[PDB]
Amino acid sequence: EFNILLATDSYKVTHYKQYPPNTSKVYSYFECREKKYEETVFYGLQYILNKYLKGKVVTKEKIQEAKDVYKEHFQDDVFNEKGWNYILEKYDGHLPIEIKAVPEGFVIPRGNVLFTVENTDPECYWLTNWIETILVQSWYPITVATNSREQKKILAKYLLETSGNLDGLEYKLHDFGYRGVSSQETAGIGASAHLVNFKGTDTVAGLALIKKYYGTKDPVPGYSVPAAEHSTITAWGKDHEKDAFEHIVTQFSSVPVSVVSDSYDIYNACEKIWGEDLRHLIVSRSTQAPLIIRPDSGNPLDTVLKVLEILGKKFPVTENSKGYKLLPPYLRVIQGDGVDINTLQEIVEGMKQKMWSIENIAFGSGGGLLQKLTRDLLNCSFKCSYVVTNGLGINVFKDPVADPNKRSKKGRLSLHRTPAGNFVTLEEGKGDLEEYGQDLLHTVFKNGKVTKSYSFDEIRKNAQLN
Amino acid sequence: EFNILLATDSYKVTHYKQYPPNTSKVYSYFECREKKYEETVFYGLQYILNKYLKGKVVTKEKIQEAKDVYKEHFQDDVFNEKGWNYILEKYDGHLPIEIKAVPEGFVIPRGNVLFTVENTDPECYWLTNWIETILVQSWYPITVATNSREQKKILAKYLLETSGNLDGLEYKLHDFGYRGVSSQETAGIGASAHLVNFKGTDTVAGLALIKKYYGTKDPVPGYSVPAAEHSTITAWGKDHEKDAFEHIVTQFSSVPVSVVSDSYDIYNACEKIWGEDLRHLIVSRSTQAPLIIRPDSGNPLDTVLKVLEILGKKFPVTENSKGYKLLPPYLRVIQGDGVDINTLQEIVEGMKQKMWSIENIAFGSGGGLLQKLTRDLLNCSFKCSYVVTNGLGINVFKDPVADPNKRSKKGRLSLHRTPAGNFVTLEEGKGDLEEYGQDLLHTVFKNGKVTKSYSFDEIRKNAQLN
Repeated sequence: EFNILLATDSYKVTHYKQYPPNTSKVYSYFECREKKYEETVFYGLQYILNKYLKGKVVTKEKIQEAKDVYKEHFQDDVFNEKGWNYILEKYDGHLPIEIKAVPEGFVIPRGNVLFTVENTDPECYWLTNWIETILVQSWYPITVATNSREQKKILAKYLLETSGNLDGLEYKLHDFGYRGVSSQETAGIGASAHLVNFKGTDTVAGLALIKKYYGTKDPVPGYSVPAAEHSTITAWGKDHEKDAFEHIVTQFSSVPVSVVSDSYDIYNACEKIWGEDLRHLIVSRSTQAPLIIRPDSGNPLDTVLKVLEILGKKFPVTENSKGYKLLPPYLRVIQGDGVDINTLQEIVEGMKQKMWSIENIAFGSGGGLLQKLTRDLLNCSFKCSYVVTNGLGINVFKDPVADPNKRSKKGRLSLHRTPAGNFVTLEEGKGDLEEYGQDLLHTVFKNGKVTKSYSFDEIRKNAQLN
Repeated sequence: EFNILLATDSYKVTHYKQYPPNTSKVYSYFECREKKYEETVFYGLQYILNKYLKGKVVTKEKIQEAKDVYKEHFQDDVFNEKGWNYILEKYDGHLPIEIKAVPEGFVIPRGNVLFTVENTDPECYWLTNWIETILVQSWYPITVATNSREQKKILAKYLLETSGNLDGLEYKLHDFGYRGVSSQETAGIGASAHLVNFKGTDTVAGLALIKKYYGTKDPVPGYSVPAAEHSTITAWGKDHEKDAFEHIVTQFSSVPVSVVSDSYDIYNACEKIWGEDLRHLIVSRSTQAPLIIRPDSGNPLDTVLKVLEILGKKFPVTENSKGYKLLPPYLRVIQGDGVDINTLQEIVEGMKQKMWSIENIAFGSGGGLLQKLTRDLLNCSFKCSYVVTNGLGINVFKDPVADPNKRSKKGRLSLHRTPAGNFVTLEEGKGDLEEYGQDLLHTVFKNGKVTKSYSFDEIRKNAQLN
């Protein structure tokens, strides 16, 4: 079972001995520091609050377990047993902490307060930053949601330009990340963050998280279609790729079916197998049940373009009202190898140059979507901005000489709408002056209780494109 | 409660309808495909086998849960209820699977079989690749352990050259990755993989994982020391950095203490505060309790060299037997910002050129250690190599035209020792001929039971440097 006393950076166990004596308040905040990613989707905190922070998180046994672990870990009894015992006896193991946050789904420019953390009991000054490690991991759902939305922006731009509308945009980027992530828990968090912007996913773990922690009006937030992998093609034998293809499209004749086509020769498969041998089983398919050809190797741009040129000469191509080439509705392509934000841009631009509509293409992303992202990409940072020592409020900050970018905000913080309708973070408690409107940060956690929740439906609405 | 029926790529739910009719066996394997990183540390499978795969993993309730989820996810009743009911009834929910693996900790050259997976019941031919997604996530602990060991090689080379020995090598790279990873589960897995090579960690989650799934003779596999963060320094106010420093070193006067010194001006802190104002409190410390100065910003190489230059002029530097400069034993430096394998190399080489011993420095790594790694760094892949259809064994493989690197191995596989003492993977069942020794793979899992296990002590011994 999860023990919050063992869920921090080791050195934070020693910090209660490090703050100035007579400190009654520690107030800290999270931001995506300003320096490609001008605005961030705030998502994921509610998961953390519910799974890890709420309710009775301290027990006698948990305190003893932590005491025993840290004694060996440090070779010293530096663990604050008295401090944790106080929480257990006074608050029945509920954390005397207040967390205020921007509503989830909100799209906020870089360099703005996203959430704040503070202790509600002066004895628990040390607790604000104890829980930094747990809270800071919100960097991941934020970064996945943000990167996913930036890819949606690119797709929207090119789909609109080449077709004149955004029909099916929310299905243009499929989540293939399940195997390429670091853990089962990461799979769920990452997949749920992608589902803020899109509806197609192969990472089932995402659906259960959303149901448990957020909720949606629909039975499920995400969807998928039957698809072949290399094992289900290659198991038929080298000389029987055609038989594999035929069997699979016939098994799934009434639904969309994605068939990996690069097992031996992607170009042969498109021209000879799909384009000649099995053409009769493709042209008969419904518009609601297309064959989706999936290349999975080679240069992503070159392969997509060559596949489209092959299919264009084997199947009846039309020209839409924008002047771009369009494959028949029963035939589509998905590129799900080596796709990240950079290559996505490269492929759609290359397609546009070759006069191919983005209607023809869907993308799938694995490691690029859920794994190859770091805390430093959006400069996600958790820093103390305010303390009360000897009854006096002190505005605190770091400002490293060699990196002005690492300078942090001062004092009590609040987020506000500007007169032009943008966002501003007010520092040094200046939010109290009421010169701007209402603070956009709402209390979401107080004294062991989740005080404000958002459904996944609201989050999706908040995170919409303009 | 984890549900294995919902712990797979969505499309794998549809694969039982895709294999050739009358397929009784599907046999698959994991490798780190060939063409730095010439050899990989196999670590992490045991965690997965125990946490997710062993015992009764199928129940009536779990089948019903999966059925209802996939019905909505696919908008169709494609879920193999009949297949999973068979496993529940015939085997009491135990997976009819055999997994054979190389011993954990083993250092194996790229392009060799690391584990194999096969069904033990003809009815469950589809199960082999159902569990691909779960097993493939072993890429992560493999890659962390491998990258960690590669960094250890660099440290060993430069420590030996500048000092003449490897004393304290196992503490030269500290895990700071807890907040920089994507989840709590990832933190545990990654930290445990780092601990294969080193003993210093701030990711407490790693300790419990090792304790539960591997075991060690010591009460604890990893250790840490008291350390300051920016909040515990900046909380004192900008004009009181010296007071913060003095308080912290006096609180931890008999143990090692790391103090982040870059809050405002790293060079001022080193020269004026540590080097003058509080010098009397540093020179009095024991060899067992050094002050460890932590820069945390700027160019990692330039900052380390300047800090050492500063300290060298304020403190009594000696010259070791190899001719390299050595700070007094009560004074050390840790660089834990911007450290990955590339920058680690750059720093130690730069120190060597300026005649500073590696004894002086330790490193910490966060995102670069546990987060910024992908499945395709070591070309980790899970592929079917052998099937039995109509009672006939068939050698199976993919061989994409535009990427011969993605070519997979053929038939039943085995790992052998060559006459020169190296590793070789035999294909197409040729290991049966016994022209080499016995198969080096061990059955680690069979029919719901873990059949072979390794302690964390064994793993560390297996993964040691040459």
